[PDB]
Amino acid sequence: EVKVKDYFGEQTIKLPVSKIIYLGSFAEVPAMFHTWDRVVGISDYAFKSDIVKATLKDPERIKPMSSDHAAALNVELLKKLSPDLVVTFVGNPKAVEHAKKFGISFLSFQEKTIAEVMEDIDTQAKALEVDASKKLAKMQETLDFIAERLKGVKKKKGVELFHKANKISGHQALDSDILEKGGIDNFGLKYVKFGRADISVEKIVKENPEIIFIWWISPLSPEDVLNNPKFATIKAIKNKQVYKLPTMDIGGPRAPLISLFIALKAHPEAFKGVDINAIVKDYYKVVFDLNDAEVEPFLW
Ligand code: NI
Ligand code: NI
Ligand code: NI
Repeated sequence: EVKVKDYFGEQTIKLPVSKIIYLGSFAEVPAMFHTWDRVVGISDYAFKSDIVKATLKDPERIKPMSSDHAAALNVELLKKLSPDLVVTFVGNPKAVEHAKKFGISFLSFQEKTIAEVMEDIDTQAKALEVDASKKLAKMQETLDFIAERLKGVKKKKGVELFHKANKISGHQALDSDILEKGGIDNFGLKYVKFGRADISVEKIVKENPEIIFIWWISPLSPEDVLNNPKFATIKAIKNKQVYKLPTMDIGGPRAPLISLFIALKAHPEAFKGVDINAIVKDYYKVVFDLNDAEVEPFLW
């Protein structure tokens, strides 16, 4: 066994771990540690991640799960896959402790900043018995580098859109930490006190964002936003600063590249003497151990 801490407190994990289910988050953790073989179920959203796509050789061996936080597609299917470990994103605290009552261990997470993402990867690295230290150091190195390029640069007024064109992120939202590290002053902070929530369109027009990002799982395309008549007076629409976020799970090892991506779109002048592709290339090589042929489709 190992003792690790999560959302609920100290959990003891009996080693070694054989069968894991990933729910709601952390879908790229098995790519970074090469543990696809121990994974027996995962939220269906994961199949769309391009790093999952490139490192998971036999996708249909793995059962697709809900993806909805939480409650839907739960208890009996769990017992059917017989996992010794369930890694899950705490949507509902009571929906999760009720489940933990059934004989198998849960590592439960509710990460809200990229530093919390890194801590929670390290948690899971202890249970999977891998050394994450070099991979985490690369993550942090990437954040140091962004922060350095944006030192003294004025933050751009912006926002992200989610399931619909008036759903945005505010306080206690991983998406909001990622935008912040990409040099965005997210007006969502001013209207949403937890997570992601709607606001009236009138407010979006009043805040008049200079740039707008779109959650990689949203059904919206940039075109859907640019041609919305309700948005015609917004700087970001006039100037075509509407960007869809890459196919990268926010809760996991590529969260620093999402900030880099946002920093690049928002503050191009801060990165003009910078070899972006060298940085992206070394990130994928260190974090996921891809060789040169494998990295190319991940280059920007
Ligand atoms: Ni989610
Ligand atoms: Ni196939
Ligand atoms: Ni730590």
